[PDB]
Amino acid sequence: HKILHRLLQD
Amino acid sequence: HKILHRLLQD
Amino acid sequence: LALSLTADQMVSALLDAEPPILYSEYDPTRPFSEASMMGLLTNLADRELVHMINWAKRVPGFVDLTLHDQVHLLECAWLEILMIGLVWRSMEHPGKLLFAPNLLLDRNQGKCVEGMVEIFDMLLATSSRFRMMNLQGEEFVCLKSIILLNSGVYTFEEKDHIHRVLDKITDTLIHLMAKAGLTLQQQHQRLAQLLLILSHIRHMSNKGMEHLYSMPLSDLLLEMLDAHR
Amino acid sequence: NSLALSLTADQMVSALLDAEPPILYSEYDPFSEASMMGLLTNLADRELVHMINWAKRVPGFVDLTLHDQVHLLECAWLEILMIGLVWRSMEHPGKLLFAPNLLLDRNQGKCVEGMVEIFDMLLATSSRFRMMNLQGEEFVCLKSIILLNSGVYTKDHIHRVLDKITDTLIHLMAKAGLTLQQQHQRLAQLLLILSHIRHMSNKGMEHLYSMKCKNVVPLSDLLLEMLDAHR
Ligand SMILES: O=S(=O)(Oc1cccc2ccccc12)[C@@H]1C[C@@H]2O[C@H]1C(c1ccc(O)cc1)=C2c1ccc(O)cc1
Ligand SMILES: O=S(=O)(Oc1cccc2ccccc12)[C@@H]1C[C@@H]2O[C@H]1C(c1ccc(O)cc1)=C2c1ccc(O)cc1
Repeated sequence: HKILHRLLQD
Repeated sequence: HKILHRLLQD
Repeated sequence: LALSLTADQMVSALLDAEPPILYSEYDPTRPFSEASMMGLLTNLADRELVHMINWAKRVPGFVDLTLHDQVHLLECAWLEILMIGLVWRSMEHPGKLLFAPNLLLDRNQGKCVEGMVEIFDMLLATSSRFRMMNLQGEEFVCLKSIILLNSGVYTFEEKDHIHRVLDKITDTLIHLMAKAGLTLQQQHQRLAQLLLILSHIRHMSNKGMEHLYSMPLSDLLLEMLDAHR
Repeated sequence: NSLALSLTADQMVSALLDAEPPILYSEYDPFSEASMMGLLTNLADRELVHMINWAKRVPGFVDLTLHDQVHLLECAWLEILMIGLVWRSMEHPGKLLFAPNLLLDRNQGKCVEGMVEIFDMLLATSSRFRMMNLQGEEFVCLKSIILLNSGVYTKDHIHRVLDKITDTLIHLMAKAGLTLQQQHQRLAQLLLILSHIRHMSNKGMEHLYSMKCKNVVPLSDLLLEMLDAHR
């Protein structure tokens, strides 16, 4: 539910 | 001019 | 003038130039209103601005600046200076902001005003940070006069003279920490920790100013607020 | 325990220089209101992806919880973009090097209302770094400090990493031949500039999330989520 979560995990 | 300039120059 | 003083002479000048802790018009019976709390804060800050103006005149190097530059520096930093004073007064009162000796407010009083509780928490976190750091009054007066000379130095030669005074206050800060028994590494670290807090004080001021305009203010607060809008 | 604290000063510098994001290019093509908004928005949108991977390589940042990482980036992302822009523009007095194919001056900031004021503040910061002869090793320390400091009050691990970067900066100035007085003086000068960089970010963010500026441009969903964080 936040783009920042995904980019920080990839 | 301003109240600020007033008090500073006194 | 200011470049001729020693560090202890610098501390002596700043400490003696300290403004008093003004009292509020708070009636503990009269029920809390976001109009009353606003007025109370506004009446206090407006009276504090008079002492701050005369305080800045006693800051080393400030008189050497032109009348136009003195106006600009106070216009950009007045809320910063009010905040760090409030933060400093509230060190011994965890979870409370001491706006005045007769006016202690916690988080939920800030809820009485819309959008002020977030700034209250940042002020409380700053006050807590000073408490953990065991901030000394000689260090507080150094930081407060740094805010006066730094918060508008890039918003205007004459700016070169201010930087020499700023370096003088840095020498004063290191002098205090070295006298406190701190090691060279501890002096540099504590100096950095203190100046990084001014970035947060700047952040709180910008956010508070953003709420301040889009306003019952006084004629002096209006002319100060107009400089940011 | 965190690995960042066991690193040495030169190891701290080396890791920070190696994590540096690339210098991106703008689109190829006089600027109007929307065209300059689209050019700068597209550039900042692509820089954010490199910034996030750069942040993960800042020593000690990975040791944070995923929430703490999100919060620091949401608070400091525009500050990080500005100190990069200011750094890139050091060699170009009076000009802002957004991209190698995009140099702007004051008059180009005039076709966007309110942006001239912040261009002037950015130009003043860049000229300030130029007169201070700011080195790249000092720059990468300041930018990482911005990442960790700007959202530290909204815990104990971050402050000892900030202490670690401070040791690094002093280690750089002592390595450059500065005296003890010139060391802590220059340290204070660099850290007071961060207060102005914070000020430019707040004034610049204020325009970004204004409903007017919000509706002129296709802001990306990522740029909107970074913007809504400053609710
Ligand atoms: O950031 S604030 O919290 O300001 C506001 C923040 C959020 C909403 C606000 C709405 C109306 C007025 C101020 C608002 C500022 C810090 C402290 O609280 C506010 C405030 C103030 C309020 C009203 C004024 O006319 C002037 C100052 C504060 C203050 C006042 C005096 C001090 O000595 C120390 C701090
Ligand atoms: O402070 S700003 O000027 O903020 C603004 C952003 C958008 C509109 C504005 C209108 C008036 C005044 C300021 C505005 C900002 C700094 C620089 O110029 C802007 C801007 C930017 C513009 C649009 C975006 O979507 C994101 C960033 C800048 C920028 C962009 C990328 C960088 O690497 C460095 C700086």
